[PDB]
Amino acid sequence: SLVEWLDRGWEALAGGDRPDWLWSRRSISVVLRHHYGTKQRFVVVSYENSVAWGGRRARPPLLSSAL
Amino acid sequence: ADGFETDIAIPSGISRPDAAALQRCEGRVVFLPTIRRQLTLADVAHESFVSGGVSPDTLGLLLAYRRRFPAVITRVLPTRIVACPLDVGLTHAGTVNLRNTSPVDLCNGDPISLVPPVFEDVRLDSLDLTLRFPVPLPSPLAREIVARLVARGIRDLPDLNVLYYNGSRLSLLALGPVNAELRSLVLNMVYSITEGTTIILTLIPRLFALSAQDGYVNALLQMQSVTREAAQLIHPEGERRLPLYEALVAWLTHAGQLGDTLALAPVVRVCTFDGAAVVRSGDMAPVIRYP
Amino acid sequence: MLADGFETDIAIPSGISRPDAAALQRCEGRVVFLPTIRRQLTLADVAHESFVSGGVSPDTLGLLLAYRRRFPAVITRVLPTRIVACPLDVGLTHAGTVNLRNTSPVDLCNGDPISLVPPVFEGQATDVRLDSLDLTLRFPVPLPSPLAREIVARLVARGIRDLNPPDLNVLYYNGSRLSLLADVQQLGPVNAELRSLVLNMVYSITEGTTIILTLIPRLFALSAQDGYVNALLQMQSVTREAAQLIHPEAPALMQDGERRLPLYEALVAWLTHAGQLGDTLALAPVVRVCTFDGAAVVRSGDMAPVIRYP
Amino acid sequence: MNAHLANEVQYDLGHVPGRPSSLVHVIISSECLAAAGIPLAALMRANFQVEIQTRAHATGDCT
Repeated sequence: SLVEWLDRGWEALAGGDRPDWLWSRRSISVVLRHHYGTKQRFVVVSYENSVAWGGRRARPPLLSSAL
Repeated sequence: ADGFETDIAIPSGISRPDAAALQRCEGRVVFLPTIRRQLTLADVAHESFVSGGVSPDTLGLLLAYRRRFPAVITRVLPTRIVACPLDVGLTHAGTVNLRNTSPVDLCNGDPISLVPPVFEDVRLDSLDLTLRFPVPLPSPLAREIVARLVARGIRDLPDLNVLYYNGSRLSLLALGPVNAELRSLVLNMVYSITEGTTIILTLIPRLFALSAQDGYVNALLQMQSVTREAAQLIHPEGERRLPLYEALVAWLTHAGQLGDTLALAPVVRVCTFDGAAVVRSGDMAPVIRYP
Repeated sequence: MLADGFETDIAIPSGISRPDAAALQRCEGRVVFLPTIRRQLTLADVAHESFVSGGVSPDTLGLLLAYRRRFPAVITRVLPTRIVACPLDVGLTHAGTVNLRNTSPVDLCNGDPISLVPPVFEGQATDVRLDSLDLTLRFPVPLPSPLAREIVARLVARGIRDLNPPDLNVLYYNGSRLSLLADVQQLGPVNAELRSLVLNMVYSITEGTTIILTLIPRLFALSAQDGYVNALLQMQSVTREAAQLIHPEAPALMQDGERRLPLYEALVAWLTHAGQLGDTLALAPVVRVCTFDGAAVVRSGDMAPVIRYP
Repeated sequence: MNAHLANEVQYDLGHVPGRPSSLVHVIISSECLAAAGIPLAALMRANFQVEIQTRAHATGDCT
């Protein structure tokens, strides 16, 4: 995959790696929401490989907006 | 002069075959209770290591050699055995010849630790005692060869016999009584590691249950980091209580007991000068201790 | 080590009340932490006032990390103008022997390695004060090496109770009953001790360890037959009650199991992290005891010959 | 970033309150921070401790 070709380009130019560079390469879900208090916007994020809101590995138990 | 020499007196009554074996054992490692000028040979023999009742096993010989003091025999008079201790007498002289009982060859610049004769015998008839000489094999092999023999004992409840050092074969199997002589070391391994791998698994209740290869690294790195966020990354916070914190201390002492046993510190380094670098079996090797 | 050795000199300030001069002559053999291996220092550098951290007085458990950052040295002879000491990490003397006076409740045996502990025990808390120079001197207690690994294990396990809103005070050695004085522990250095644990805790777990975990039903069956196996569990271990409930079994089959030895790789990684950890919390046992005129017991309050331990 | 990921470690180890509860990541905008509360130059003066609770519906039982 070209993702592995990306990873050598980051490792060579930075001289190292953190997970901050790991999550930016896979994908990201960046969603506008708006605040009930002071009308301003804010962003809800679910990473790809994460355990949180929408996550590639960890969705037991997934939650519904049915109520 | 100012060189220190222990003098071991032989009790009289030696038969002519018995002195010939003691004539032959010139460069070997010999332990002794305390550094002293004059001393009997009864404290040298293998019979002096007993606790009962019980001839000591491989575990006790590792424990004894910390408290016993290593010495290398010099020239052997018919009157007395003159030996110099390694830890005090060698710091002035600097060079002591040493013959291998090991079948493994020695390169130049190697660190050498001492191993009890578990890898695999002199007994005196007239004086009614036995002699067991430890094996001077190199220290990187010493953490290996001990751990290979432990790995065989776990299989008692692929080939482990392959050990190739500096272009030579070794056969650990070569049998019967070697396995039962080593049985006490095997049980203190498994009891240490399984008590290790329950307390860590109780303090962190989801090490194995955590997701594989990516969340575990993220759990590793924050624990691996230096920053102040330490305790909230660890702890999970009538009926009986698991005595975990007492089981911490009893396991740490047992782990702390085995640290002194299985270090196998480099007592001896060999510096070959005016000769071949490879020192083979049955050859006197010069010894230089740390300055 | 040099041919003559290396001897530091700790100079004494000139303002001396004569009772404090005789107090220094009782410090004939003690252990002194040097920050450097500089040849000339002062008593203010040695004493407890410079031995504090920035703005914060260290506790007993936090004082261990302050030790391993510094250099333990032993006073040889007290002179009227200065104090001559020899470092331990540097090769110690021309001759290889030092005298060490026991400021310790416990007698010593031959060959046993000495690690050193802060003043911890009740009653015998003794700190020399130099009231003309307004100085305080806290001197460490030399102890045998399995005892020091107990005391660190008693202190560190005490601090883990403080993160969780009985009992652990009493030790035993040579039949002596003795407890230890401690009130609080700073939350800073406990995390430094605990992070040093759990990283070394994790690094013992390898693929062969789960194969070793299948032998837990074997030991609890074997402790029925031999009392030597009963000498393991002691009823306070987890593994006795862990074997009563969990019946584990092996995974199968291992990836590339033909080329590799999983039980061998688990042991060597265990010997370098968990069996190493007795060195990682306290400092190293640099010194053992070799009496020359053979005294099997070095009594509490007496000197002893001293030789380095690898 | 690093605080965004170390909090994912908190849910994995179970230190968070509530096992059926799930984790939600939020980027607060600076303009949302101003009109609601504290000034912005104060947080400029690298992780910051924030205490968080959950309040149940219509009955005063909070975490």
